[PDB]
Amino acid sequence: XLLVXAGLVLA
Amino acid sequence: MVNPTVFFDIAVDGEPLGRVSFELFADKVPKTAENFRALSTGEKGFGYKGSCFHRIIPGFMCQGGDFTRHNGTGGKSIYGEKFEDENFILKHTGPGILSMANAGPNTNGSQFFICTAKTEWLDGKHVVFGKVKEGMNIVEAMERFGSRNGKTSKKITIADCGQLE
Repeated sequence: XLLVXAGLVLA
Repeated sequence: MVNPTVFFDIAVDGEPLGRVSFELFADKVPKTAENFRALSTGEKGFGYKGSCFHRIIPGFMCQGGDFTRHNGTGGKSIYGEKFEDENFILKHTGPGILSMANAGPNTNGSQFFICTAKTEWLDGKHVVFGKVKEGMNIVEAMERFGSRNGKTSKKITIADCGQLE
């Protein structure tokens, strides 16, 4: 989807 | 009593694209702004120069700041590996917002993103601390090498950076 993480990126 | 202006010179496979200038809201988020400012001058012995934009999604954002592992898993602050979410006073109101990437509550290091659209679903979760002041056209040119899944077709690099004011 549209998220902004560092390490486990989500859909 | 003036907000710092920092710059990144962007290159695409070693070819210089142009300069993006940023205004950092040190008057609203002093400690997040200071982290970004000091990583842009490289004055602690480490920083953004030579690092890349590892994840770009057209219409959404351009993500960078991983100067240790260059892939989304590294980077650190000037304060230690991570620091707190300072506050969420500012929101992701449109194109040009500069905000911190993280791995959940109170996990800020050095990774950031530049918004290309209003991304109101990130409010309260990611600390907004600056905005593009000049060169939004260079960010628009950067998006063209991104994809729906984040992979870039060209190496987008911060060839130099520093503080203008």
